[PDB]
Amino acid sequence: SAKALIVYGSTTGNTEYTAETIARELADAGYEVDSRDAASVECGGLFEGFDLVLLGCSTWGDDSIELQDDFIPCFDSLEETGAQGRKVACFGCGDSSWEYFCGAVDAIEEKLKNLGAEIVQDGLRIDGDPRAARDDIVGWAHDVRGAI
Ligand SMILES: Cc1cc2nc3c(=O)[nH]c(=O)nc-3n(C[C@H](O)[C@H](O)[C@H](O)COP(=O)(O)O)c2cc1C
Repeated sequence: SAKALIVYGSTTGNTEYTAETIARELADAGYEVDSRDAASVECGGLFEGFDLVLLGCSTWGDDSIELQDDFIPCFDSLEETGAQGRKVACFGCGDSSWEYFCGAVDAIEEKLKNLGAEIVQDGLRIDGDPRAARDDIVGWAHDVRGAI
C-alpha cells in the first residue's frame, strides 16, 4: 500500500517545487512516489494502481477562477481517472491578493467528492514563494500520511 502518485499543474514552478517537497517527504516515510507534470499524463485510468493520489494545481483567471492550463484536461475528464474510493489530497500555489485564494483547490476537491474520492486532508494552500512555506509543506505531507 506504498504507491503514491503526485500530479501537478504549474506554470512558474511554484506548485512544482511544492510537489517535489511533498514527494521527498513521502519517499522518506517509505512510499514509492511517482511524480508527474500534468502536461505529460493521460487521464484515462490515471490513478490506477496508486494507494494515495495527490493533486497540485495553481490558480489563474482574468476575472474568474481558472485551473492551470496543463491540469484542465484531466479535471475535465476526472470521472475517468479512477477516483471512486481513492484516497486523495490536493495542494496548490496562489497569491492572497486574489479573493479566491487557491480557488483551483476548491474546484478540484468539490469534483473529487462528487466522484466518490476520500479527501484525506483539507487542501494545502501556499501564498507566494513556496520555499518560504517549506515547513508547512512538509508538515502537510506528514499530516496526509497520518490520516490514511
Ligand atoms: C491572471 C492571474 C490570475 C491569478 N488568479 C489567482 C487566483 O485567483 N487565486 C490565487 O490564489 N492566485 C491567483 N494567481 C496567482 C498564481 O496562482 C501564483 O502566481 C502562483 O504562484 C502560480 O503558481 P505556479 O508557479 O505553480 O503556476 C493569479 C495569477 C495571475 C497571473
